[PDB]
Amino acid sequence: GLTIEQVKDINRRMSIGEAKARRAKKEMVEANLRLVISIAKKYTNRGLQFLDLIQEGNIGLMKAVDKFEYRRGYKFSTYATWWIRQA
DNA sequence: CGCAATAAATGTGATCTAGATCACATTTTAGGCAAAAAAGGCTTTACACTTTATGCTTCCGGCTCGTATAATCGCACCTTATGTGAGCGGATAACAAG
Repeated sequence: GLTIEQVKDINRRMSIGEAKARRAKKEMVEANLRLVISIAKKYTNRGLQFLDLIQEGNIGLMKAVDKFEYRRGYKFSTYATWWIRQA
C-alpha cells in the first residue's frame, strides 16, 4: 500500500541505526569472553562436550548485551551471566 | 560172468494207533432285517466379538518458567618416574662456487 520509491526510504535508514548499534556491541561480546569460560566449569562432564558448552554461553552474552540498560542499578557482569547459565 | 565197497534199498510180522465208513438227531453256522446308538448333516435362533466414536474425569506422567543466592577468589598433603627402533620433515652447520 506504499509507493515503490518511498518504501525504500523506510528500510534504508533502518540499516543505519542497526549498524551503529551492532558494531558498538561487538566490543562487549569480545572483551567479555573470559566470563563465559568462568561459569563453564559447572556444566562440564555431563552429556555435552566442552567445545559445544561455550556455544550456549556466547549466544547468551550477545542477548543480555542487547537487553542491557546502563541506566539501571544492576551492573553488566551480573545481569549478563544470568542468560548465559540459562542457555 | 564174478568181484569191490560205500550207499541205498530189503525183509521181517506181532503191536498199537491212524483214518475211514455209514443214517439220523443235535447243535452251529451264515446273512438277513429293524432298533438303538452315533456321525455329520443342514437348518433356525441365543448371544459375544473386538472395535471404535467419544468425552469426561482423576491420576501419573512429562516439560518448562522465573526466583533466590553468592560470586567475578584461596593451602598442604599424598606417592613415581613406559619401551624402542624405524621413517619422516624441518632447522642448522659446513661446504664449494661466484
